Amino acid sequence: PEGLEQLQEQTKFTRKELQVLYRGFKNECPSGIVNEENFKQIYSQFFPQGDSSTYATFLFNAFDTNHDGSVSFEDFVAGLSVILRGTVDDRLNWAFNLYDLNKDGCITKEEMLDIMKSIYDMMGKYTYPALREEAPREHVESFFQKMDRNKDGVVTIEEFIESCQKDENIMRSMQLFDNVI
Amino acid sequence: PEGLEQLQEQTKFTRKELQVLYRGFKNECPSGIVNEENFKQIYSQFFPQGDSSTYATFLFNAFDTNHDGSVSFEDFVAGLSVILRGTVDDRLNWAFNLYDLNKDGCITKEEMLDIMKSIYDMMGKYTYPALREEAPREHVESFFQKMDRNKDGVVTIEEFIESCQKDENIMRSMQLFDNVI
Amino acid sequence: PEGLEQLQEQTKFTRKELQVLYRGFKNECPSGIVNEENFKQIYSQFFPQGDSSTYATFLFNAFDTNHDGSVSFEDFVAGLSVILRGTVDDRLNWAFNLYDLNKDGCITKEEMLDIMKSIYDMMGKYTYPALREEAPREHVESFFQKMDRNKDGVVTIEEFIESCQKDENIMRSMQLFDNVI
Amino acid sequence: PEGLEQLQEQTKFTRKELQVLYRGFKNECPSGIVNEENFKQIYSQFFPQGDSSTYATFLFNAFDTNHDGSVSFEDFVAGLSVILRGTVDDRLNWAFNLYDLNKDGCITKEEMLDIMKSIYDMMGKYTYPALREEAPREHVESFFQKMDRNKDGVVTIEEFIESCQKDENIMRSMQLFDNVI
Amino acid sequence: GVAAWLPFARAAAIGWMPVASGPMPAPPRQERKRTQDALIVLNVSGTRFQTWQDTLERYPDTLLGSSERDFFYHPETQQYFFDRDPDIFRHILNFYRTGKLHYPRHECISAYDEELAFFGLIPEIIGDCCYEEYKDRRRENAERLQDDADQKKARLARIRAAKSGSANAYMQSKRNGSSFETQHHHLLHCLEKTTNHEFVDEQ
Amino acid sequence: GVAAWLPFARAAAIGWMPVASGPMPAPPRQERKRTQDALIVLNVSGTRFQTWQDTLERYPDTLLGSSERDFFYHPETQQYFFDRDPDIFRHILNFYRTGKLHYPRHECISAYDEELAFFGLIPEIIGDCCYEEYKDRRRENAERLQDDADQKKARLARIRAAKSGSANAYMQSKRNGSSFETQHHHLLHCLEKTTNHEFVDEQ
Amino acid sequence: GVAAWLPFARAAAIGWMPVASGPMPAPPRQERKRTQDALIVLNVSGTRFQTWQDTLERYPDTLLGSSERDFFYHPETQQYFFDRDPDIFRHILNFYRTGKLHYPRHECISAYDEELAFFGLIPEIIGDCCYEEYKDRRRENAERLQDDADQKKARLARIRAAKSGSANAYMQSKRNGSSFETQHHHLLHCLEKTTNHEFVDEQ
Amino acid sequence: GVAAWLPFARAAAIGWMPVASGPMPAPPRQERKRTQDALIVLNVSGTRFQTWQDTLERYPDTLLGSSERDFFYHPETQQYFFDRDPDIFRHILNFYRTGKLHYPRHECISAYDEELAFFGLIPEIIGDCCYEEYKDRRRENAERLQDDADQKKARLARIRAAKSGSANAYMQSKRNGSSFETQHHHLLHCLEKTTNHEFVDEQ
Ligand SMILES: [Ca+2]
Ligand SMILES: [Ca+2]
Ligand SMILES: [Ca+2]
Ligand SMILES: [Ca+2]
Ligand SMILES: [Ca+2]
Ligand SMILES: [Ca+2]
Ligand SMILES: [Ca+2]
Ligand SMILES: [Ca+2]
Ligand SMILES: [Ca+2]
Ligand SMILES: [Ca+2]
Ligand SMILES: [Ca+2]
Ligand SMILES: [Ca+2]
Ligand SMILES: [Zn+2]
Ligand SMILES: [Zn+2]
Ligand SMILES: [Zn+2]
Ligand SMILES: [Zn+2]
Repeated sequence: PEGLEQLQEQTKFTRKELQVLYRGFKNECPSGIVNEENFKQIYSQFFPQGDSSTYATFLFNAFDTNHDGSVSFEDFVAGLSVILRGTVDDRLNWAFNLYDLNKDGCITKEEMLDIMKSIYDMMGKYTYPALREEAPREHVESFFQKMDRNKDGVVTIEEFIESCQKDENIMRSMQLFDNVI
Repeated sequence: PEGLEQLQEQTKFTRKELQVLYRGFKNECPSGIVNEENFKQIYSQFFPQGDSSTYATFLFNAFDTNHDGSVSFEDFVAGLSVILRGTVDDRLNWAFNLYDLNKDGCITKEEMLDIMKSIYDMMGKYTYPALREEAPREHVESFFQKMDRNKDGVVTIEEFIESCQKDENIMRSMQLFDNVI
Repeated sequence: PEGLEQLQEQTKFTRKELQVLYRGFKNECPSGIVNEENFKQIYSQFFPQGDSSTYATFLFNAFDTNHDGSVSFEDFVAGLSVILRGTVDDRLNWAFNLYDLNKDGCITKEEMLDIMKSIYDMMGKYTYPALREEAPREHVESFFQKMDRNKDGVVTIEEFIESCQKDENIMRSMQLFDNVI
Repeated sequence: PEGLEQLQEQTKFTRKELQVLYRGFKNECPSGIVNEENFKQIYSQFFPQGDSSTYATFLFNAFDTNHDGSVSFEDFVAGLSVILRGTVDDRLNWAFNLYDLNKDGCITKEEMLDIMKSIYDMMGKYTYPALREEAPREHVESFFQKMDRNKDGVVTIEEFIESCQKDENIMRSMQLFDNVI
Repeated sequence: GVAAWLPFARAAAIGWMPVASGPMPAPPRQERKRTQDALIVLNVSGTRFQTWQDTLERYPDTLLGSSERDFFYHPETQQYFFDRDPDIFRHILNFYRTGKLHYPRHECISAYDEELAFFGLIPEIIGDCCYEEYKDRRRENAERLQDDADQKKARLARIRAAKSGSANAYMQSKRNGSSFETQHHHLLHCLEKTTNHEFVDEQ
Repeated sequence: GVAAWLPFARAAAIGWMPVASGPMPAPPRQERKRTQDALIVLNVSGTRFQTWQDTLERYPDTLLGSSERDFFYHPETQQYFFDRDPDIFRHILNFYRTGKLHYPRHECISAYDEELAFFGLIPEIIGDCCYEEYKDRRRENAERLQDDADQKKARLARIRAAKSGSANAYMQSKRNGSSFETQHHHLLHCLEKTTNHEFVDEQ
Repeated sequence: GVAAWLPFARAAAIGWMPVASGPMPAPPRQERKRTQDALIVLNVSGTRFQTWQDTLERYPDTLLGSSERDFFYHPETQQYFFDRDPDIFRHILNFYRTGKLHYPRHECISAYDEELAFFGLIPEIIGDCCYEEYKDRRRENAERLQDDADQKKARLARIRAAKSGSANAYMQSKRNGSSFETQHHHLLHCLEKTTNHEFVDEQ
Repeated sequence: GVAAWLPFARAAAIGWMPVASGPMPAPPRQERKRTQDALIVLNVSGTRFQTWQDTLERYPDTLLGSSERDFFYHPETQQYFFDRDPDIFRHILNFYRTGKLHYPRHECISAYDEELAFFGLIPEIIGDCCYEEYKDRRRENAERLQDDADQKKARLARIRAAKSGSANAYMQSKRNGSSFETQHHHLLHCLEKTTNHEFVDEQ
């Protein structure tokens, strides 16, 4: 278990912020580590009208860097520091790694299909327009035709980045939400 | 449940007075509301030589304005503010509404008979002069011949008021008791 | 139960002294009063080599002025104030009343025999000189030939007093022990 | 049980040091005294790779001066004051008395053999060079050929002392370890 | 419910953020000094309990989680005071910290239920670890209450003796011619003057 | 008993007020600063209990509700100190707050009864929730006491050994030639001088 | 483990000191003000516990014995604060003082195990005095949990009602157009904007 | 034992005073400021207990009644500190206040006996109200201890694993080349230098 001083010098959180984060983390996980199932149970209760299990699995794999099957407080604050306190490029790299399931270095259409299926599973089966059973497919199509630039059937980190900086709404979303907290 | 600030701006009690009233109310009614039976049980133990159940029913109906069958702390302090802190006309209106059982706008002789029966039930069955079984009837007669002015067999709010201001003893009773506390 | 202020104005003890006395009295007698048997049980454990039961009975009768069969804190501090804080004549009157069993106004030889039997019962059955079984008798004789002056076979309060002031050792004993505490 | 002030005036420890020592002693021995078996149980857990029982017996006999079969806090701090706070000659006398099992005034080769057997029992049965089963014998030989000066087959307190002051390493060991704590 | 992992969920939204097609809403101001490091004091009958304010905010609709708490605040001492039982309040507070309510077997079920009702806790939130114990104890106490409803006479004699003593105390006050007693006797005298009748001694 | 709803009853008298025929009595002065916001401290063996003064005034004829309480006040610290058991005092105080007395099953019945007697509480005020439990425990402890009245010899030997030790301590004090011990030995020496006899060692 | 007799063992080394053949190592500096007379304060939910720092250092690999404790230190008040149960913390602290863990029979086994897990104590360190009691209670609670795994439907209905209430609260917030509720609703609105779909009321 | 009625006995001596034939001894000086209004503080693991000094002086030959208490005094804070269990200390203090010792049924008998031994209380002073309970519990715990003497192997494996871990920790310290650990490793290195032998890793 990394100490408070080492976490202070590694992450971008202050001593008070790390203490509050540890307080909450241990209040939910008294053992100091969380497995995938307890992680899903924690994450689900923010989405009372959908199924967040698949997206929670993606998050757990992304956060648990050393692939121990357990997210420790170190994994927790490392990921939270990269997302909440990192630069826009750091967040974009984190999101790209989330999408790239095999971590090979590219995003295929089926990889993005898994991600959008996980995201739409939170919308629930009883939504306003329809449960079209194809909205993730065409959303993947839109994401590719926006992100991909050489039209090679895949998304690379360069195209992901440059397409992201070419979208003002993405900038607004990055600066506002992940910096207010 | 109305907050402390809203009750402060609605009633005429201070923050300390409302806090003391809430403390006592919740000490007797932990749920924060009181039904007719618990209300009777509370009110009876101030009258250890009589039966206050009928007068307690009248009080419960008068205090419970929204006719929910329950007196909340809001009902409680609204009534207490009208009686203890209101003007003499406010208290007189409250008493007239207590007497007018059907709330139609007039007091009949049978309505007053019910009220005096309830009041004399507190005197108990073992009193000094006698349990004449007719004292409420002649007390209603005296009340009508004092209050009623057009002798129509009924009491209206105008006659009630003006007859009340024409009785110095009623003024002494209003100013002293309902303002000392 | 007499209050602290009334006991302050009745006895000669201060508020602190009365509080300490009440603390001890209630520590031994939580009910606030003591009967003859509990009184004996309390008094005996100051005399681990004798039998103090008879002298304890005499003390209980002397302290319990209203003859309720119970010594209250009022009896307790009244007696303690007369003995510890009263004048030499007050103490002498208290002792004379202790000796005069029937409270008639005189001390006979058999009354004094009962007192000296009670006192010698504390000495125990295993003492230095002997358990002569007649020492109380001759001690009564000495007490009478010292106290009695008209040789009428009885001791009156006048002879008791004047003979007491004519004994310097009695003065030393009165001033020292009952004033140090 | 000797008081804190008497132990202060007897030993060379301050009030704070004696209080800390008593705190620890009573934390291990709530009764305030320790027998040989509990003493062994306490001492063993500093040597997790050997058997300290024989050396612990020697220590218990040396510390328990009055031969009550029990080491009290007085025995404890008396020995600790002689060792930790005494002069080099005081420590040397204490060690010589530890070696002289019969306390006659001399150290024989078999007495030293018992001591070195006890010391080597802490080394354990699984050590680096070997469990030669004769190392204590030749260590006794070396100790005698260093300490004994008249070669009489025995060690006296004079030879022990003078040989000790003639060894600089022994001085370094005495001054450093038994004075830092 | 779980506000500790809310920043984690807000951060996890970063996986949604790039794939969204369209704008995003305005983030909340959240300008309340982060509502952190409060450590409010709940004084229950002289026993100090300390807790984070957000811990209490985890469960609104209860006394401690709502603005009803304000009725018990003492600005002079900067603490909330409750004239309640502190031992049961320990379990009340543990509920906020964990989300589950435990039932102490050594306490009276009536006292426990009264403390639950006072603080707005519903007995159905008792965890399965303690629910069978609580249900059994509540069943015994319901059985006692029903057996009484359908040795009570000692209680009835005691309450009648209490009313007789109150009436006699008022009569002795009248004969002579304790703030509560004085105001209550004034109310009884007002009742006398209302009915023009006077009470008399029962014996 | 219930002083919290007394202002409610006084207000409810307004229904009597107009129909009365004749004058009304003089209302009480009640000039005691409303006896509110006191929050007195009861220090029981170092444990601080806090309560409203009117809560204690609800039940006179008990120690805490009467002027007997004044015997335990410490003006220097502005608190009442009781050298009693605080855990049982919790139930003592709960009685004032609710009117009912609960019996803790985990405490000795003798200790509980001694604390009840000290504070002037009668065991018949125990609520029906706890009365059967209390009665059963009191029955077992009465059975033990009666079985003793009609293994005691260990107690008898211990008390005789204690008296022998006290006598021997006084004899050793005499041989030598702890304020309590000194005053007690002075009293025993005074008894010796009174009877002109001296004690001797039993062995 | 036992640091109190460590000076005794270091002194006892004096029997080794003369018979050694060869030099001796360098003694440790130990320049930390002897780490004595600390008396640190552990504030558990408002209850002050005090202990020597070396007592806690006796057992590293636990929360209180390790640097993990630093996560709970409050430099402003110079104390450690724990939002945990103080009654169970008494046994937690007793473990450090004695080395053995006792199990209180009157507490819920689940609460006890959660407090053990929080503070890093392993249930196998419970002393033999309490181990059979603890094992039996844990067996009953495992039996309950397994019987559930293989009256639950009340829990399931309650949790579904809670999710429906949360969804309805978000819908009512949308209709209107509590910091936690505001941030959570913002997150849900962000999810809506991500999927270009909106929620609708279930009824 | 009972110093509260000692002034009463000294006053009662006035019945002896006149009938004595001969002089009287010199009364004690008793110049110690009456040893009253002390109210000393016994801090047990952060829990404040307060008592009169004479209450503790009632029973010498125990820790609190003797000068042994001085070993636990903290002149800086003007209080006695004990690193013991406060819940059992409540009964310890109740013994001084009443003279009888009660046994709490909910506490472990081993912990209770250890606290009795620490404070110098003999189990034979337990009152008859609690003696049968205490004797039965002590009998069960003796039965367990004897059954062990004549599932232990888990304890034996744990202690052997602990010794192996300590030896491995010292070996790893040697390989690298926590004040207690440093001093203990220095002592082990001194033992090595004494015997001219070195330890080796068990695996
Ligand atoms: Ca990990
Ligand atoms: Ca890929
Ligand atoms: Ca591409
Ligand atoms: Ca209403
Ligand atoms: Ca009408
Ligand atoms: Ca009319
Ligand atoms: Ca009397
Ligand atoms: Ca006579
Ligand atoms: Ca004569
Ligand atoms: Ca010894
Ligand atoms: Ca020899
Ligand atoms: Ca030689
Ligand atoms: Zn539970
Ligand atoms: Zn109950
Ligand atoms: Zn145990
Ligand atoms: Zn008992």
